Amino acid sequence: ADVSTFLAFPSPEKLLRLGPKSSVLIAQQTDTSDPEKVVSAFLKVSSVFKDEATVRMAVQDAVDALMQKAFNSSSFNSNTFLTRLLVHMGLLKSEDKVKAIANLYGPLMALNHMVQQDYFPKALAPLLLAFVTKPNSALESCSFARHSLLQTLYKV
Amino acid sequence: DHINLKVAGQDGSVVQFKIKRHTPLSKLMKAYCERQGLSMRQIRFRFDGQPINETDTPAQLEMEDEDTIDVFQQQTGG
Amino acid sequence: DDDVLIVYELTPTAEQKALATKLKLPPTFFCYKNRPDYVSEEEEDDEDFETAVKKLNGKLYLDGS
Amino acid sequence: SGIALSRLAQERKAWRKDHPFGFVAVPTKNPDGTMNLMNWECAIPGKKGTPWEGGLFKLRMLFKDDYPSSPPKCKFEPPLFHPNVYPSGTVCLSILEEDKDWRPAITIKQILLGIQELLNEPNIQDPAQAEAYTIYCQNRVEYEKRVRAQAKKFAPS
Repeated sequence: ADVSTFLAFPSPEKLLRLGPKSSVLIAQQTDTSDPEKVVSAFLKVSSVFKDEATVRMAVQDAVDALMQKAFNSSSFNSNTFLTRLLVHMGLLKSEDKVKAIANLYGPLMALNHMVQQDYFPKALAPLLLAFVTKPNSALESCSFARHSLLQTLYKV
Repeated sequence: DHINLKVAGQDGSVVQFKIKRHTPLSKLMKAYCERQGLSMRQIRFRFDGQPINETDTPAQLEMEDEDTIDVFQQQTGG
Repeated sequence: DDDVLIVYELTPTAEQKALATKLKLPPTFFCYKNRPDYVSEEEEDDEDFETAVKKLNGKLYLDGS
Repeated sequence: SGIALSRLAQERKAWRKDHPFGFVAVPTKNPDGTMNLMNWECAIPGKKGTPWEGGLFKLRMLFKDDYPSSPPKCKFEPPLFHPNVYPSGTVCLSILEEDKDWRPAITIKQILLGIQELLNEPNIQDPAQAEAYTIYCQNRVEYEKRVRAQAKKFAPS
């Protein structure tokens, strides 16, 4: 109900006010067969990332929720998801037109957590690596998130 | 020291130059570009599958009377 | 008194030129009609893709002809 | 443009008489038996001397009535492993974009020739697909290994 209202206008405030169950409320709310829809969810969540433990964990958990419920479906193509992610992050071109996004800080932080998670499809790592390495102004606009994610990806 | 040269474009244009063996190809390219109405950086020239130079002469490139040069319109993947 | 000269270029007939122009094609496009071996007829073309591929007999490139 | 159908007509006519060896461009059939000139089934041979050698790559060409003010869309069927080919199989090339390099005087002949060229000369700065970009940048020998296996796979007969 109000979970819906959060997704259209994401804030670190709105997210916390969904209470302790938010990760599940999110994971249920979204269609987890559809990479594009999972991507849309994932970004909306990651956007509100802050480095302070409450919001951090409330994001990281919500991502873990969403992503574990996708990768376990055979109905979910990881490569399509990763591809569609890259396109929305603006790292890869697409035939369709997407509104791309100012800050990659959150997405990057979210990704940094998701990758060292067990449920993560390790075969996706090198791909993700190649587009994080690839020059991008926006990637440059948070160097630290980028670098700590790269550093995580090297370890696999 | 008077030879013929055929320049053959991807559009199936055929432009035949007469020219002397000691003469550097840069003039020919220029003349061809001008005649075909296209820019010299936008177009590339090749002999025997291999690129050709401003410096290059039919002498250097061991060219024959009825021989042929190929033109390539620039393009790039995206 | 100069060196490099254009002695020849492939040229179409006035009617062939007009057609290319109308169709925004290269001027030389219809010059194949000027060949000696050209027959102004070809049959009605029913011929499917699969057939054309087969017709290649797996030979993609050239050789001593 | 009124000239789309008429031009495709002449292009097909010309092609039958004179075309590059190894290539196929065949317009498909309307259900009433006429040729559909907005839809052609094409095949492009890998270039000899390249890891693409030996394969024959099926490509569909879709036109519209603004042809040739606009270029056709060109999809590899099935989608190909190549940095400038989309997952959809869509070929991404400057002479196929209405404004950069596309011009009305460019012909299907040149298009196929051009797409042929793009096989062994990919542009890595602006990939159309993650998979092929990654490998090319990671180990170029592995990249070529994949390209060769794709040629074999699409080898004809």
